Amino acid sequence: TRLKIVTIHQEPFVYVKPTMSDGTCKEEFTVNGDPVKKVICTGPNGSPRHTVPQCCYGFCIDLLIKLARTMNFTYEVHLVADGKFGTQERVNNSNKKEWNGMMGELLSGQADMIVAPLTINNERAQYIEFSKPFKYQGLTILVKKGTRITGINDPRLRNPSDKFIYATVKQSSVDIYFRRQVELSTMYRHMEKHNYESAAEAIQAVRDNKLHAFIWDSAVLEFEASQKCDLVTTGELFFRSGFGIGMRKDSPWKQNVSLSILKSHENGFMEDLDKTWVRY
Amino acid sequence: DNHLSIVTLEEAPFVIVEDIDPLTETCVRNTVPCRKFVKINNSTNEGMNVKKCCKGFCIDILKKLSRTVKFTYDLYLVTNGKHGKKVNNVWNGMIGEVVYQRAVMAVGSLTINEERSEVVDFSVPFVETGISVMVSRGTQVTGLSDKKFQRPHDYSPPFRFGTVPNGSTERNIRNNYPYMHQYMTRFNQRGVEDALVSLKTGKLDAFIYDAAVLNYKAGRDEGCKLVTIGSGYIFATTGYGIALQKGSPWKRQIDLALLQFVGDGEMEELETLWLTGICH
Ligand SMILES: O=C(O)c1cc(=O)c2ccc(Cl)cc2[nH]1
Ligand SMILES: N[C@@H](CCC(=O)O)C(=O)O
Repeated sequence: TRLKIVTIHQEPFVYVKPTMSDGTCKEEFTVNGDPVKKVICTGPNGSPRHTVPQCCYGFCIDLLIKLARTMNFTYEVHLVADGKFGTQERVNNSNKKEWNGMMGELLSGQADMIVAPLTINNERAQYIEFSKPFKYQGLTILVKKGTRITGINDPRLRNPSDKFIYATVKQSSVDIYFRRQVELSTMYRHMEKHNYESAAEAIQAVRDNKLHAFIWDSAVLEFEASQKCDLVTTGELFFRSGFGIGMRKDSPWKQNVSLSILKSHENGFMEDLDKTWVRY
Repeated sequence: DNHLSIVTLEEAPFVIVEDIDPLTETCVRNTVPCRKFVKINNSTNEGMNVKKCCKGFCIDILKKLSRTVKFTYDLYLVTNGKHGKKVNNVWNGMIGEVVYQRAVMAVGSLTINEERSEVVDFSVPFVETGISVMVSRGTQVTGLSDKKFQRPHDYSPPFRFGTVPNGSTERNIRNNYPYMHQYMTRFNQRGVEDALVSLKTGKLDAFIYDAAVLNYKAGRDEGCKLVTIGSGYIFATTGYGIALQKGSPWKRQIDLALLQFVGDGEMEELETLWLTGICH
């Protein structure tokens, strides 16, 4: 009856911070002056996963609070136990494929809804229902201020050399996407020589002139350019998609969640969240 | 049956209508047959179905869905209205053709919004759109909430801005900004090409309209003097979707096919083929 919401730490959609010493969330304010709405979300911090109450906020939490009031439901939030969004992986012995991450929790009933920047795509939609997108996004490129890259069809990307190094995060969804496209084979080969272990490290290497361009989520990258003013995004977005709320097939909430998201786009609520959390 | 009646509407570059070659009576190249009902005269409603050819981004989408989802079709152009408006509680346009079961699906530059989603089912969005604002370079406005739009008589001379009525853009402005809406009906434009001419010659200061069409028009404005504000900023983000009758059986397999085109890079390439412009 309390919906179990699963989410994941992924700024700026979901921040995760420790509680104060009395177990409450610290009072904080957005640029606009409004108080930051925080919810308590339990989850972990080959280690043991001690689940402890933490604070969660951001774009996706704001959205959840609005959907809950709008559709009259109560909720409890936890962080995905294994820390992953969700891919299919082979069980040992090559029996079947099983979803891990938020996708696995949703399908096994450990959650009733995924509220996270969850990419809508074909493999997932075969198994779960997605809302209409609450955020349209895609990939862009992060470069030092001054650098001119038109997008994925720019000659310094199509015809790569060591003079202009570009890269993404190793084994990320982007890496996997590039590897599967034969027309991007030349680009993948250059990237695999240089892919970084995390987005944070790749962003730092752009700052330290060891990476000339970082290919990543546009929402994340626009948020990054807002903060650090020596970096910018450049070029037209490519490989566009959207984030959706995830529910199981024939969930009773599917249509009303989607209509509420459409309503919040149309009345400016979603653009207000974009301003609060993504751009500055 | 798997022979479907499908409705569309001309709107370049999404759907472009051409004359059939007269000798051959066949559609060749990247075009497909379409029919348009054309009246014989103004006294009666007798008319002829004229054989035409149709091409564009949405038609390429239709051809791909026809192969993947395994259907054939009789495409026709709507003649009762345009995209879709509820008039005296009766839907017209492409939405009306689907609601009243003359078409199994509507394909074109059909914006997904909340009120249409109560009478039809939409596919996943296959192109991002929303509301943009086009101006002549140098005209200064911040967005839809600029005081110049919200309270236009606060200024002398008042800002001159309008839309093409009866679509989702006008519906959105009517719902959110009543004063702005009643002010702007004086500057209603019969169509997009009238509005661009009015901008270029200083008879209009801003044109508010579907983002996907405006960003395309800006990208090939002769001289590159017409620009969208905020570097292509989109308010009330949504997408074009395929409209199906409520409960349609085709919905699941159309959705999965569109997502498969996304995941295989085909959507990226179609956008590059049809929606690229020289200006930036
Ligand atoms: O939904 C997914 O699989 C997925 C993978 C990412 O690396 C990722 C990174 C940033 C954001 Cl904002 C969303 C993301 N979603
Ligand atoms: N795509 C719009 C038409 C143009 C507009 O009103 O922006 C619709 O489906 O109504």
